[PDB]
Order: sequence, then C-alpha cells, then structure tokens
Amino acid sequence: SWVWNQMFVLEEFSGPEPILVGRLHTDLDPGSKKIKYILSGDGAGTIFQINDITGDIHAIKRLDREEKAEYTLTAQAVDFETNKPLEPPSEFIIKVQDINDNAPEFLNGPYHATVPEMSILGTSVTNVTATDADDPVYGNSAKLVYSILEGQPYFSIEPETAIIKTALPNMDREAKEEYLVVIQAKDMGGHSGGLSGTTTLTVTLTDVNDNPPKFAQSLYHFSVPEDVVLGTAIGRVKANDQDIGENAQSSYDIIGTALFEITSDAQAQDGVIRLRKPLDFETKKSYTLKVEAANIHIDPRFSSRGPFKDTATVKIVVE
Amino acid sequence: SWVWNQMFVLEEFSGPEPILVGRLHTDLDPGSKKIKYILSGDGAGTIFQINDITGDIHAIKRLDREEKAEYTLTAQAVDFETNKPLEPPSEFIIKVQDINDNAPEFLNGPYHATVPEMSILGTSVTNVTATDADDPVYGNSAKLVYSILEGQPYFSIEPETAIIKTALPNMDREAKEEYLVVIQAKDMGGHSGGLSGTTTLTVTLTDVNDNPPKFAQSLYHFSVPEDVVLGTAIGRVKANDQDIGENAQSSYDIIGTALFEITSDAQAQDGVIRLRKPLDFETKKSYTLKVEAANIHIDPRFSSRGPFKDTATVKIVVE
Ligand SMILES: [Ca+2]
Ligand SMILES: [Ca+2]
Ligand SMILES: [Ca+2]
Ligand SMILES: [Ca+2]
Ligand SMILES: [Ca+2]
Ligand SMILES: [Ca+2]
Ligand SMILES: [Ca+2]
Ligand SMILES: [Ca+2]
Ligand SMILES: [Ca+2]
Ligand SMILES: [Ca+2]
Ligand SMILES: [Ca+2]
Ligand SMILES: [Ca+2]
Repeated sequence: SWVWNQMFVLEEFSGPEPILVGRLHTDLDPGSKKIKYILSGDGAGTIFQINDITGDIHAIKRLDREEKAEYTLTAQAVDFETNKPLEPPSEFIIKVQDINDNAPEFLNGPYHATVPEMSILGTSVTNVTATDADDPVYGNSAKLVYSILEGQPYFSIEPETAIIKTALPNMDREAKEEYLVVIQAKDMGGHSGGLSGTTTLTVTLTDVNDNPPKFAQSLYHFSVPEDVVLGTAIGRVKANDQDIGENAQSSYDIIGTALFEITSDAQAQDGVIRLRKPLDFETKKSYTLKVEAANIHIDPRFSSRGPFKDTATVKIVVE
Repeated sequence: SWVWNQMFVLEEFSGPEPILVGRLHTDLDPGSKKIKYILSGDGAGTIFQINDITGDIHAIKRLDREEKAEYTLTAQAVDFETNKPLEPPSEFIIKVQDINDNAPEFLNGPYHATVPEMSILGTSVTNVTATDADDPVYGNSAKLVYSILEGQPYFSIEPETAIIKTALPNMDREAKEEYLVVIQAKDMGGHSGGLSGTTTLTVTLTDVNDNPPKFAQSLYHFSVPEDVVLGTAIGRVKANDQDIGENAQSSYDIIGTALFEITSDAQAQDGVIRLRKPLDFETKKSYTLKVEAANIHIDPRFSSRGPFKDTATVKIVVE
C-alpha cells in the first residue's frame, strides 16, 4: 500500500521567519460553497500553525529531532459558516529529517585496557565506540570514522570498527608499562566539516617471564657466634626478577654446608638462612654455599630461553 | 477525498547542493526480502533524481515555476534482484511554490489617455494595470499596489485598482494641454523589499467652450477703387477663440453698410469682406461696419457665461 500521509520538516533553523512543509487537500467541486481548514494534534497552532482556508502549515518553532522526530497530527475539512465536516478527518505524521548539530561522544570519559606484553604485531586490544546523536538512517549525519590521534609506542585503531590493535613488534614492558593514546571519531569524516569526539585510553601490558632472576651481588659475606642453641637465622640474599608477580616469585636452595637451612620466601622474595645443625667447632671458621634461586610454575615456567637463574657464593666466618 | 500525492519544491535556489522534497513509501513487512525504488516521469533522473533503496528524491536542477509549476510523476516499487513489482505504480504531482524573482511589468511602454477639461475634482481617467509573473495564489508574491510616482498638476492613482483620477479642481487647459505622470507598482508593497514597475502616461484634456472669441484689434481700416464690376473682396478681420476646434469655429456678420457682404469662414476663421452692391459714388468716402462673430452649436453653445463675442468697427475709405 502506498504511503502519502507524511511531511518533512528540516530541524532547528528558519531562525525567525517560518517555513511551510505541506499544504493539505480534499478534491471536490466548487458551486457556491467552500472549504476552511482546521488543524489539530501535536503542538498544533503553537509549533505547527495553520493558515485555515488555504491549507498552509508553516512551523513557527525550532524543531529538535532529538527531542521528538515525529508528530502524529489530525487536520480537518469543514465549511466556514456550516462547520459541518466537508471531509471526515485524516491521521498523518510529520517528520523531521535531522541535521548534524549533534556531536560524536564517548560513553565513559577515560578508558583502561590491558594486553599481553610481547605478542605479534597487531594484537587485538579493545573497541572504543562513540555515539553521534543524529540521524543514523540518512546521509553521513552519523557515519563515524575513528582514528588514533596520538599514542605512539603505537597502536592502530582500525577505522571502521574502532577496535584497537597494537602497532608494534613484541613490546618488552620492562621498557614502559602504561600507555596513553587519545582517540577520535569524525561525523561524516572522509569529508571535512566533520565532527570531533576524543577519548583517553590507558593501555597497560601484562607480563610473561621474559626475565631470569637476579642476586644483589655475586659474593656474599656474613658472621656468627658459635652455637646458638636456638634457631637461628644469619643472613638474607635477594633476587629481583623484574618480571613482576608470579613470574617473580623465585625458589631458593643451596646446591661447605649442611649446618644451614635456607628459607623461602614470599617476604620480599629472599633469601634467609637458618642454622640447621647447632654448632660446636673452631674446626671450621670459614663456610661456603652456592645458591640457585628460580622462578616457577607446574609446567616449564621459562617457556622462552633463560640463561642464569643467578647462582652465587656465601662466605660465613666464625667468631 | 483526501489528497496526499503532492510534494512542494521551492524554486531556483539550492544554487549547487541538492534538496530532498519527499521520500516515498509502501508499508509491508520485512522477512528476508526488500524494496528498491525506481523513479520515472518528468525530468526523472535528470531534474529530480532518485536514491533507489531509500526513497530519497533531491532536485538536481534549478526549478523555474514560470517555465513549469507542476510535474506529474510515477515512481515504483520492485525488489532489487526480483524486479517484480512489490507495488503497482502510483501517479502523483510535484509542485513548486514560486519565490518573488519575477517583476512587476506593464503591457505597453507608454500610455495615452484623455479627460474633459474643467470637471469636478477626482474624475475617472483610466486604469493602469501591471503584471507580476509570480504566484498570485500564495502570499504577497504578487499583490500589487500602484502609486503616482510623479505627475503633479495632479492625478491620483487609486492604489488598489490603479484607476487614475484627477486630483485637481477644474483645470482650464489653456494653461497646459498635455501632462506627464509616471506610474508605479510594488510586489508585496506595504512591505519593503517590494518590486518596482514604472510607466509613462501622457494625459491630455479635451475642450469645452470656456472662451469667447477675439478680434485682432478693436478698429479696422481698409481701402478700395470705386466700382469693381466684379466681386470683389476687400479685407479680412480675425477671431481667435483659444478654445480649439468646433468650439473655435465662429460666425461673422455685420450688425454704414449694405454695399458689403461678409463671408464665413473655415479658412482660418476669418473675416473676409465682399462688396455686394457695385459702386458709384464719391457721395461717400467713409464707411462703417460693426461686426459680431461667435462660436456655435444647435443648442446653447456658451453653456457657461460668455461676455463679449467681440464686436468691432471697420472703416473703409474711398479712392
Ligand atoms: Ca537538534
Ligand atoms: Ca540534529
Ligand atoms: Ca551528529
Ligand atoms: Ca615479562
Ligand atoms: Ca622472571
Ligand atoms: Ca616482563
Ligand atoms: Ca523563477
Ligand atoms: Ca518565481
Ligand atoms: Ca513577482
Ligand atoms: Ca475650453
Ligand atoms: Ca470658445
Ligand atoms: Ca478650453
């Protein structure tokens, strides 16, 4: 069925002076009688106002589509004096059409997203998705095109879908952990006179174990009174696998001992030495330990290639 | 019956970029099939061109109402691939609306009109009627208002109907016979930014007999050889009723004569004297005539009040 009951009013402008959108009509003959038009419905006589006899309807108000895009209305046909219906009323809509006064706009102010450290160039990161208020049905009033406006240890915003990718080969965090990129979107765009919506994106990377652990220095020295019939502990040597977290927690043990325990630890990841067997002898004054400390998992937690796991020597002297 | 098949396109402008006038429609459901719109008719695809799928029709040409105000057109509904009619075609008109680019304009360049000399203030003279090209159906695009722009031994152009009247009491031509007045007409007008059409009008008056006739001078002299056994004629005395034409033609006769005819005349309106009786005598040397000469008709042709009809004396001497 053909639709013909619709009028299109361009929104907001006219400034002052008013614009007709449609003159109505019922056909019929003359013959010494006449039709006077009366209009009723939405914002009747106030927004849209009718010149009676003719059928002329100008808008006498700024129209905002985003407020309300359609206005179901009902105008009439009666004689002037008779007022008897010279045509039973019709229902019909008036539409706007939306002009690009409405901006591109992001839902949250800043955004924060994470991505696995060293991973092949172009790895998915997140979608940023703005929003234009306008008409997504006609023209380029809304069609948006995203772009990385800045963020140059590099990611790519894939322009159609806005999805962020990385733009960089590997990306060893130990260099830089957090990343700032500023995001755009053009109304039309591909065409200037476009609109401009920006957002902050805090990008951080995760970890991997691309680090063996460290020892403060290669040769340690300590000292001790010769029995302590309690415990006890003597010294602390440290590892620092820069690769944080679980990827940092390292395992100590000694590989010139046996009078000495060595202890965990999730304390700072040291490093402590208890005296196991008590003590007795001058027979020794000097003692020696070599100590392996290494990162962990339940399957190979060095899935790359790691060289040292820092050994190192401890010299304990007697008193 | 309600009319809804009509669209309104404002004429001539857009300059470049195009303006939609109406998106079409047939209702129906989706369900994995679709409507593609094809348009055909007047200046189809060339003046008015169709965005197929949507129903959008912008004009891609200056439109001139005065060239053609309406365009009967026929657009369609078929599927894209199927091309089978998803709706039997509709006939509908597109209308313009006319904007005031068209000027007020008079049919002939100059105009020439006549009116009876002394006649009560405000006597009808003629209609001047211009012509605006525009729309006489909507707004003040055409409603015209005439004015005497100049012509100040005065006439009035009655502004609604343009009819010229005299603006002056009596108006004795003998003062001035022809009159120049320049005529105007404003498009809208009563409202500036109106349009401006001017015309020349040569006004002349007719006559009445508001003049007695004249004699060159009050005393005439002539002379004559004493017999002429032929005719003959002697002298000519003149009248000049300034009131021209029939109102000037005057009647001579003598009211010390009898040897002398006096003759008409539509010669210059004199004035001639024939000798009736021949001649004989020294017995007279000096002769005398008094002469009435007067304007004419078959009922009172001095329907005002006229004093002299200039008498006057002629002295003929003998030789
Ligand atoms: Ca708006
Ligand atoms: Ca808008
Ligand atoms: Ca917009
Ligand atoms: Ca790492
Ligand atoms: Ca590590
Ligand atoms: Ca790392
Ligand atoms: Ca025109
Ligand atoms: Ca025009
Ligand atoms: Ca005009
Ligand atoms: Ca006269
Ligand atoms: Ca006269
Ligand atoms: Ca006269």
